[PDB]
Amino acid sequence: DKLLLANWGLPKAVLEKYHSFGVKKMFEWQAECLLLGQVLEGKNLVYSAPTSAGKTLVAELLILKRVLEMRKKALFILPFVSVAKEKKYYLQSLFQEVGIKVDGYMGSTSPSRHFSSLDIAVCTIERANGLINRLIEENKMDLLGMVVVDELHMLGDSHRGYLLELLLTKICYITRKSASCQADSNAVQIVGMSATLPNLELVASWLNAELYHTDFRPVPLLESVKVGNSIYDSSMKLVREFEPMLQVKGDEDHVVSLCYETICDNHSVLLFCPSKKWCEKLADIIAREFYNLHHQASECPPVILEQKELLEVMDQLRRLPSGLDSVLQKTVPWGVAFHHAGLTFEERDIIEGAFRQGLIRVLAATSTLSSGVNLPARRVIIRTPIFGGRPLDILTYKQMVGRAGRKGVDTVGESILICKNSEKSKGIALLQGSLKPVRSCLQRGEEVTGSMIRAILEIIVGGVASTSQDMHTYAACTFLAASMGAIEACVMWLLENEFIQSTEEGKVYHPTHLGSATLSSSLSPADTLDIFADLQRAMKGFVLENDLHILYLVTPMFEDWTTIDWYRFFCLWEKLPTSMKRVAELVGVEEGFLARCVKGKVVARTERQHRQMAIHKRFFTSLVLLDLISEVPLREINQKYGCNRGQIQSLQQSAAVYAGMITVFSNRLGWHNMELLLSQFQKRLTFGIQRELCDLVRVSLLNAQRARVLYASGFHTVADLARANIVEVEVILKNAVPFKSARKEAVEERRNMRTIWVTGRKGLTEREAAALIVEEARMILQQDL
Ligand SMILES: Nc1ncnc2c1ncn2[C@@H]1O[C@H](COP(=O)(O)OP(=O)(O)NP(=O)(O)O)[C@@H](O)[C@H]1O
Ligand SMILES: [K+]
Ligand SMILES: [Mg+2]
Repeated sequence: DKLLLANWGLPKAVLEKYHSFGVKKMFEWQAECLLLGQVLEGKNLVYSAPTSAGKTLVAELLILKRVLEMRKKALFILPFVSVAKEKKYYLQSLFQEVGIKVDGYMGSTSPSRHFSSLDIAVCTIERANGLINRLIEENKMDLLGMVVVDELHMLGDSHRGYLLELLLTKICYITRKSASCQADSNAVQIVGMSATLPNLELVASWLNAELYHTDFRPVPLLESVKVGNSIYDSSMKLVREFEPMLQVKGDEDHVVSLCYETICDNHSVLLFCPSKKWCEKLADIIAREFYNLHHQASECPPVILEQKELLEVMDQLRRLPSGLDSVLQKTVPWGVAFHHAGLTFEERDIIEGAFRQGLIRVLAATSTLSSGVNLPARRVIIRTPIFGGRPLDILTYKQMVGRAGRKGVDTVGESILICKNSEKSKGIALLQGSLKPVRSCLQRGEEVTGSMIRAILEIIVGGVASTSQDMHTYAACTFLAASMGAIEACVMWLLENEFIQSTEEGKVYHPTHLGSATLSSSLSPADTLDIFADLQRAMKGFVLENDLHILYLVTPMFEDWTTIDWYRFFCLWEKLPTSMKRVAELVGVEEGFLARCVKGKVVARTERQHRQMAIHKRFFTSLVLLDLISEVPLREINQKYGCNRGQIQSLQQSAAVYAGMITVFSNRLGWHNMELLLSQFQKRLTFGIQRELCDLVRVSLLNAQRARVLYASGFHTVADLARANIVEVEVILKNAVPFKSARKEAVEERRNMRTIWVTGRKGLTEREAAALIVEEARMILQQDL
């Protein structure tokens, strides 16, 4: 009818891309969300819908609208780097045919093309907030046409979610300062979306946006809870008396039986488990039982139509900086796998693709995946309502059970929450539970608050708020004031700590050098005080014989990245060379405190002055980072310190970004000598390499491992690599592969095996990759001239 996608004036290049797989007609709620109101005119919109209902199409049609009609640039903001990268490639594939340049601002990644020569920028929260501030410093704010926010419910409380408010308030503040222009239409449109929030109307009013809400969902979700053999619904009514056709020993809350039942019916199952260790243990059991039950009585997958793709998955894992996991090597041949934060992001990209293609039918995951990328399944099983020793959060629950039901595939989506008689009441609480109202995170015996101090600093230093009148005008645009002193307290704080200047033109506020430095560094004003002192302390007495002391200055300690074994730490302390003990003493690492940690598990940290704990945690971390840029194997670092490869990769990408911040901060203060030393560690922390490999790693396909083996074989630079014979590069790459046996038959059937993974990847052969490396090296060599 009228909701036919071809009747919406869709460009042919995009219309076919939509018709490429499904997407011929729209939903009832999608048509009402666009037409009703002035949404297509330029009015802001805040809409909510259940997961897997088609929230993406609404935004896509609006973005494609403004970009092509108004010829302005769009901003897409996503919570995590993984979902941001996924969204980039998904939007690129649709719009590359219409000459629409789409790049991304994610974590440490930087766009090759300037923002001025783009159309759609995909960002995380941190990078988006920074880009906005960049446009303010350059006054090129007129470029921005609209901002799209995914998961608008992260506005309440998160590690970086509060920045979403400061970002939006900043947009609402600038457009209000332009409302006093008295002219004589569209400006900057804000499209926000989330899950069903109780105070969603409050959010739409704050942004002066039209509201929309629906409960529509193409596949019905059957939320249930299992106690023993019986399965009940949300009203405690029995919906199924489960009886295992076959039975095995073990814990067995019919967990294997439920999964086996699902696979036999040609479906797939997601199994959520509390700890990282349970996922691997359970994935091993299920795969083992799947072998016994099928034949009625760590190898290769059976010869089927999917044998090649199963082998490619196992081979791609092997040729990764992580190698092929021992448990995965056993389970994956039988469509079983696990998924947690312990794996590297590259391993998880493989498994999700495997599960999405049907190669993996059973996936035992953690709560990390529930908030990650889009990955649906027929049945979702939650092993227990007790996660991490604490009862499961309501938001986590709705994110898990929301992945039950594949649109266009399954008739229903089933959700089972396994409980006992004791925790029976807590399970029902989750099924009937609903999301809590979104807090402002700028709430006030705390007249001053971090989020506010940062918010006030950004508008003054940026030069969009000078007087005292501008400050309270900004206070009106906040989400905190939307629900209907503290502002004045934050301004004085910025004055007391040399962040801002006051010139009595009565009462006008200007940025200091320390102010302008903090803004350019994307640093929090609360953290900047200790960082500024730490740097001044380091410049009074600095160790240069090793790279440890420099690394300490760029070692992040705002969050715990692992659980440190203190006994292990003290063992490394004694074996620690004298040159590195000097750095420890010079920082604050006292041997006495290390002894009181191993002897007694007293965390203390109740006193604020107990940043003494953070110091030892920070020095422990710098040691890990030291070995990391010394090209020490991940397995050695794992055994030496007691942390998995997942925690390490999350740390280095965090330290790579942080290292860049401290470098900028030092540059804006005129500290050249300090800047000079730090400016080489951002690149080394990223790839985990030494100075020699810095030139090789410019090539996209070359990481730490591939760069070293090519260096040790005669290829030291890109220039040397452009002259390279392709088949020689291929051979050197083949030598870098990790095998359990001391490897490094003739199989000429593996000449087409795609065993090398990339980002936004087609499977690459070891030959094709080598030719790409030499081809890219030549293109770079020419751009170097
Ligand atoms: N208008 C539509 N027409 C046909 N199929 C659609 C439409 N919208 C979504 N889909 C299907 O849903 C799939 C993707 O899931 P989607 O509906 O986009 O979930 P979402 O709500 O946008 N994301 P999220 O809830 O955050 O996980 C698409 O690939 C389609 O198969
Ligand atoms: K690279
Ligand atoms: Mg969405």
